[PDB]
Amino acid sequence: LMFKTEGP
Amino acid sequence: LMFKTEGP
Amino acid sequence: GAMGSMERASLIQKAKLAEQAERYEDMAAFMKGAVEKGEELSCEERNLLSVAYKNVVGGQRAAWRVLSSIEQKSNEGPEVREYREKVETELQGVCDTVLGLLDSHLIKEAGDAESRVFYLKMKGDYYRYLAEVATGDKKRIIDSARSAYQEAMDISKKEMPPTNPIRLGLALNFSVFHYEIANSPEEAISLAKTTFDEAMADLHTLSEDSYKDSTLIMQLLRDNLTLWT
Amino acid sequence: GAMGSMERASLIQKAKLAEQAERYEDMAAFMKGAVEKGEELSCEERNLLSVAYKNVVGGQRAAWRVLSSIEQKSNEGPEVREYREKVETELQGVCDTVLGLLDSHLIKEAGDAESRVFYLKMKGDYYRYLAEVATGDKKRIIDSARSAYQEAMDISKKEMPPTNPIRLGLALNFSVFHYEIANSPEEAISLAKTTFDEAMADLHTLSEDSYKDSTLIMQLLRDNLTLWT
Ligand SMILES: Cc1ccc(-c2cccc3cc(C(=N)N)sc23)nc1N
Ligand SMILES: Cc1ccc(-c2cccc3cc(C(=N)N)sc23)nc1N
Ligand SMILES: Cc1ccc(-c2cccc3cc(C(=N)N)sc23)nc1N
Ligand SMILES: Cc1ccc(-c2cccc3cc(C(=N)N)sc23)nc1N
Ligand SMILES: [Cl-]
Ligand SMILES: [Cl-]
Ligand SMILES: [Mg+2]
Ligand SMILES: [Mg+2]
Ligand SMILES: [Mg+2]
Ligand SMILES: [Mg+2]
Ligand SMILES: [Mg+2]
Ligand SMILES: [Mg+2]
Repeated sequence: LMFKTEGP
Repeated sequence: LMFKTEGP
Repeated sequence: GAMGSMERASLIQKAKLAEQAERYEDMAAFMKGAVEKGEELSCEERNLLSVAYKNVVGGQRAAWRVLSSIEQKSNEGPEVREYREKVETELQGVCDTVLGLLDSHLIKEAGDAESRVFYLKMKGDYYRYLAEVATGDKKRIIDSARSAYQEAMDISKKEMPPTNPIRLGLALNFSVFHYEIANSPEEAISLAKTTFDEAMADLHTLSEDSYKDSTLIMQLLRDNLTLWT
Repeated sequence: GAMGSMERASLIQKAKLAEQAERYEDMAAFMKGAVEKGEELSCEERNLLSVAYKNVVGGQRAAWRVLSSIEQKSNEGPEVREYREKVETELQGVCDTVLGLLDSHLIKEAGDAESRVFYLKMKGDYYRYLAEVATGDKKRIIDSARSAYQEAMDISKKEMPPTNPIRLGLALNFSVFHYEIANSPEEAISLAKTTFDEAMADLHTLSEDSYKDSTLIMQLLRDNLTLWT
């Protein structure tokens, strides 16, 4: 799973 | 709007 | 043939991987490579070919419609028109590539009904996508779609049960052709109704798994009929 | 420069159209063309550049992870590895292209904090994407990301309010770098907490519209902290 980063 | 056609 | 140095089996395997990765441009290039090996395609391979190009051209059709809409809004700089033309040209090249595979030489080598109807349906579909963006030889493009669809209908009516998913998907798409392209909404409605009803009356013959496949496409026929009536 | 014959303003207009059409490869090529005109980018233009390449590389990262996972499953034919390498190479070329634009010559000409921090954040991001697929000079790639992010942090802490969305998005991404790339989960947590808290204490200064922009990114910080603790 990927953690939230900026943008789309 | 598009009517249903076969497949994806 | 950029893919001429890769084994047929590796191209197919990589098409399946590209599908899993949602890399549909890659998927189509791999399947084009497989077709160009010159061997006939299996059922699964035909569906891989179709899914790949359906996804590629679907993205182009959606973009073209967005841009065409913007172009129209600003008509009621040359940039919208120019970029719509660019996308339109790329779409036409994809359709031309698919039609070239069908013509050289998938259709002529397809002797079984399941393969021949599948490929003729595809030919109708990709002429239909060309027709959606056409203006001038729109009439000849439309008639090329109609002719391919009709030959597929004639074979499927002689050789396939009315619940056969290829026959059902053919009739669905030919119905939409009639409605949206040929401006024949009554033909579209009649075809969808008659297709649905004959399929309904044949479902009793199907296994639970075939039943699921057929009724899925019948629902699409019903969905359109609901919009059309 | 394939785009060298198109006006800068037309490239920007077409980037905006491509975004509307969800044609992100086109969007990035148009914005690369605009950058290569040699003029500095406005705020909106920087964001167009970033959105375009973020979407392109995001698709490649998702594909690479799908294929890497399959590759690992089959390790616990050469085709999965070969195709993962292909996608990996395409991703690296995109990252290299973005880093080349930043180096030639966006960063050196960026004198304002809002532009210089934006571009240094980007440099950190695209080194981070390279780090995600790296094995050997992974250490040097990681340190290139760290160094770019840190220079951006130092400037943003001196020149921007703690609610500035660029500063917040920088801290968010640098936090993820710490957690996922540099194996420094405690640094990641400390950075996200301190960023959130200093932003919280500055929200009272914002208009309703600025408040919406800042709190949106603060929620992303909170989302990660919830996973990490
Ligand atoms: C042996 C075999 C495997 C699969 C299929 C098949 C049928 C209808 C749709 C579809 C879509 C597929 C895909 N998106 N990969 S495979 C496939 N048919 C066969 N005769
Ligand atoms: C109607 C239908 C749809 C799909 C399939 C199918 C069969 C075997 C493998 C496979 C892999 C798929 C994928 N990776 N998206 S679809 C699919 N079969 C059918 N009869
Ligand atoms: C004048 C101006 C317009 C837009 C933006 C902007 C800011 C943050 C994100 C973002 C994403 C955009 C897009 N997906 N097109 S524009 C944009 N900033 C400005 N200073
Ligand atoms: C935080 C933020 C996000 C987006 C924008 C924005 C502004 C002006 C135009 C425009 C067009 C967009 C699009 N076509 N997807 S986003 C966007 N501004 C912001 N401050
Ligand atoms: Cl163009
Ligand atoms: Cl490959
Ligand atoms: Mg061979
Ligand atoms: Mg044209
Ligand atoms: Mg009537
Ligand atoms: Mg000029
Ligand atoms: Mg490699
Ligand atoms: Mg601890």
